[PDB]
Amino acid sequence: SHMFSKFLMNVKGVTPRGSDWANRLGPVALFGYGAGMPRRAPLLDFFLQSPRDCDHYAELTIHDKGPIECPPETVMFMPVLNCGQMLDEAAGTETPTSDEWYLGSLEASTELLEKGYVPVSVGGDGSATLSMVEAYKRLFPSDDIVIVHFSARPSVSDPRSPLRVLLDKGLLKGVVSVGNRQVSSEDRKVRKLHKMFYMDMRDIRNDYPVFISIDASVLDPAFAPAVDSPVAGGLSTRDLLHIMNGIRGPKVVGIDVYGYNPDLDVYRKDNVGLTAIALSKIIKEGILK
Amino acid sequence: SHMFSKFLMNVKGVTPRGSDWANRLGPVALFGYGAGMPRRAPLLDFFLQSPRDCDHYAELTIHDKGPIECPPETVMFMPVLNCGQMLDEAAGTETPTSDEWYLGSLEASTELLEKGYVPVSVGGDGSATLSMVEAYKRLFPSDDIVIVHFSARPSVSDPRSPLRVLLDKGLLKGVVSVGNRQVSSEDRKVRKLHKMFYMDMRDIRNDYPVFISIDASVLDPAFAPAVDSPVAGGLSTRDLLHIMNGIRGPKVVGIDVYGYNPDLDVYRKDNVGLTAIALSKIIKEGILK
Amino acid sequence: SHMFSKFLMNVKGVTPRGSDWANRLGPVALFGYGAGMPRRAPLLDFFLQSPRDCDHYAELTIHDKGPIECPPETVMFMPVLNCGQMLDEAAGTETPTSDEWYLGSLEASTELLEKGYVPVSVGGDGSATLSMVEAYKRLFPSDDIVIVHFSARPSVSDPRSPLRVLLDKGLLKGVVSVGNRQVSSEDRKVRKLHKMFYMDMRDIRNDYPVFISIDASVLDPAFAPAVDSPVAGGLSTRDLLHIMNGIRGPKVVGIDVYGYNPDLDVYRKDNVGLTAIALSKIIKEGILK
Repeated sequence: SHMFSKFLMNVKGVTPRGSDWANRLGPVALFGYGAGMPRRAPLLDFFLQSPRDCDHYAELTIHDKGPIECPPETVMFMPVLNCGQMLDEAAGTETPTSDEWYLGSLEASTELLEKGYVPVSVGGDGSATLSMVEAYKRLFPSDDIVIVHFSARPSVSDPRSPLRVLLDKGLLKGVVSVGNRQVSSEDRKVRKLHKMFYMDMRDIRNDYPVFISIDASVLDPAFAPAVDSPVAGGLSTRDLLHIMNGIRGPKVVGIDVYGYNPDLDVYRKDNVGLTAIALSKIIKEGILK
Repeated sequence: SHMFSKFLMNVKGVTPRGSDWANRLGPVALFGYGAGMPRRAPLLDFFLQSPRDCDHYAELTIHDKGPIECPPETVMFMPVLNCGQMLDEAAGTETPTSDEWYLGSLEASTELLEKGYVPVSVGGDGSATLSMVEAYKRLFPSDDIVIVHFSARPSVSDPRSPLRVLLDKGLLKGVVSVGNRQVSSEDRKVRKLHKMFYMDMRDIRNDYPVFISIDASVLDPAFAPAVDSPVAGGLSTRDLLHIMNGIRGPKVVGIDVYGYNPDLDVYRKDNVGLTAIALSKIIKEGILK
Repeated sequence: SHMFSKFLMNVKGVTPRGSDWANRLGPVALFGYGAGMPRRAPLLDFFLQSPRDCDHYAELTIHDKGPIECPPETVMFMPVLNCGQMLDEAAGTETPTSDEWYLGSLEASTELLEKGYVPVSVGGDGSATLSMVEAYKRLFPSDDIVIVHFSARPSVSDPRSPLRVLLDKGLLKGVVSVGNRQVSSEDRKVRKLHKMFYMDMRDIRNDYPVFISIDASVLDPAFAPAVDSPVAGGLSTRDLLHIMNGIRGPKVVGIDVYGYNPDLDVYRKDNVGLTAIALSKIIKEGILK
C-alpha cells in the first residue's frame, strides 16, 4: 500500500542495535497496527501519553531516533523505539487489504527483528500475530517458536485465523491458550489433534522463545468492553497482569496486542475509553522484560 | 391479561417431552418475563442472539417447535425451547397487574412443568420466583423445594417479597442466600427465625430439588449496573459463575433471572448494555445442567 | 473564605459529645470537602441518600443537630453528624484558595476533634489529609499518628503532596501505603529513606491511632473511573472493603475519602456515576468502627 510508504521508509533506516547490547534483552520497537479495526487508531498514541511508571520497578523510556543507549546493571530503564502507525493519516483514504496489511506487517517485523529489536504490534484484529512470527521463522528457521495466546476464544476453528495458520505450517512447536471461555467442538477437536495446552477460566519454565499474543477479549467486558462479541466471566486487568508476569522464556519473539475498537468502548464523561485505559497498561507491562 | 393470550395459546400446545427422555435431566423451556420492569424487554432476545458456546464443554441448542430430540451419552447438547415473551408487543398497551403477571407466570410455569421441561423465566423483578415454585408444589406437593437465592439483599423483610411469601407458606424446606451485602435488622431477625443459611460477601451436597433465583443485583455494579439501587462490593461475573457451578441437587425446579432494567444500564458506544452482556452469560450457564 | 462562613458558623456550635460516651468509640462527624475538584460536589449528598444498611451487621444513623445519644452494648447503631458541605452553594462564586481550603479544613477538623467526634472529610483531592491530621497533633502532640494510605501512587515525590508534608514534619510515626501501582524512582527513594511500609498490587495489630486516607484511584478504573489519570490493574470495591476491614488500631484519628470528580465518571443511562456508587459504599464501611 502507498499508505505504509512513509512507515516503510522509516522502519528501514533505524540505526541498528549496537554492541552496547551484548547478551542483552531488547531493545523494543513499537508500531501501530490497524487491520480489521476502524481507520482511526488512537491507543498507540494513547499509550504514548500514558504514565511511564510501570507496575514493577522498571521505567519505560521512549525514543523516536537511533541509536539508543543501554542501561547499566541494577538500575532499570526500558528504552522503546516508536515506529508510529502503519497507516499514514495524510496520504490517502485507500485503506489496505489483508494481503497489504500482512506484507507490510511482515516487512516491518522482519526489519525490526533483523536489527535486534523485539517487535510489539499494537492494535488491529490479531492478524499481526501471523506476520510477526513468520518474519521470525524466516530469519530464524532453527529457533522453536511457541505462543502464549490470551483470548475469550481459541481462535483456531477458522483456517484464516492467525494461530490456526501457524500450527498447520508447523512453525509452532506449541500453543498455550489462556483465558478461553467460548469453546466450540471445532476448537476442542483441533485442540487434542495439535496437542496444545490450555487453561479456560506456577512457572511456564521453558527455554523456548515466546511470542505473546493478547486479545483484549480475554479480559472481562467490565474492564475491556471494546471488543466485537464481548464475553463475560473474564479476567480483571490485574488477573492478566499476574498471569502475564509468570510467562517464562529465553526471549520474547514479539507481542501483538489487538481486539480493541474505539467504537465499541464504554467512555467516561470526558471521552476516555475504559479499554484504552486497560490496554495501555497491558502494553507497558508487556514491554517490561 | 389479553396481552399473554398469544403467549398463553402457545405454551399450552407444545408437544410434550417424550420417551427419548427416560431418567433424563431436562429439557429446558424458556420465556421472557417483564414484571416490574419497563415495557420493552430485550435481554431474552439478546440471549437468543448471543453465542451458544458455553463456559463448560456443552452447547445450547434453541428450538421453537416440538417435539425435540434427546442427545446421546457423552456428546453434549442442551436443547432449549423458546416460548418467547409473556407480553405480546402488538396486541395493546394494557400492561398487566401484579395478579395478572402472577396468574400467567403461574399458568406458564405449571404448563411447562406438567410437560417435563425445566422452566427458566428471564427478566422482571423477581416475582417470577413465587409463581414458578408454586406451580411446582401444586404439581408436586410431596417434593421438598429449596431455593438458592443470589442478591445484594435478602429480599425478605417485605411480606410481599417472593421468598418471604414462600417461607411463610411452608413451601420452602430451606433457603440458601448468597452474596447478601445490604442486611437490615429486619432481614436478620427473619433469618434466625426461619433457620435459613446465608453467605454474605464446598459442595451443596443435597438431594433436595433446587429452584435457582438470581438477582442481577448480586453482581458488582461494575459488571451489572442495571439494577434499582445498585450495591457496590459485589460479585464479578466469574464469581457468580463459580458459585453457580457448585450448586448441587437431584434436579432444578426452575430458574428466574431478574433485576435488569435497560434504562439503568451502562452502555458501550454502540448501545450494548454491560448488564445484558453479563446476564446473557448467566442464563446460558444456568441452563447447562 | 466567605464561602465557609455558614459552614464555619455551624461547626462551632454543635453540642459536644457527652458522658453517654465513656471509654467509647465515636461519634462520627461528617462534612463535604471540595478542594481540587469542580465546584459541584454531590457525593456527600449522594452518600446521604444511599442505603444505611452496612456490609457488616451495624447500621448508620444520620443526625443534623446535637446532642446525639449513644447505643447500648450488643445492639449496634452508628450515629453520624452531618456538618454538610464546606462550600456554601448560595453565598458567592469566590471559590477558595489552597490556603483557604486548608485553614478551614484545619479549623473544622480541630473543632470536630475538640468535641470528641471522629472527623470524616469526603471529596476533594486529598489535601484534607494534611489539615485533619495536623488538627489532631495540635490537640494531641503526644499521640503518635500513623496513616494507612490507599492510592495508585505513593503521592510523596511532590513536596506539596499531603503525606510528604506530614512525614517531613515528623508528625507521622509511620506510613502504610496500600495498592500502589505507579511508582517512580522518586517514590522509591523517599520510601526507604523514611522507612515506611508498602504493599503494591494478617492483622495490622498496632496500638497507634489510625488516620485513614483513601484515594479512589486505588480501586480499578472499572469500579472507580472518576479519577485524574486512572490506573488500571486495581482493586475491586470488595478488595478495598476487605483490606479496609483488617485495619487495626486504638482509634481512628480521621478519614479522608478523595479523588472523585463527577466530570470523569462513567454514567449509567439514568446519570448515576459508577464512582459515586463505589465510593458511597467506601465511606459507609469507613464509618463502621
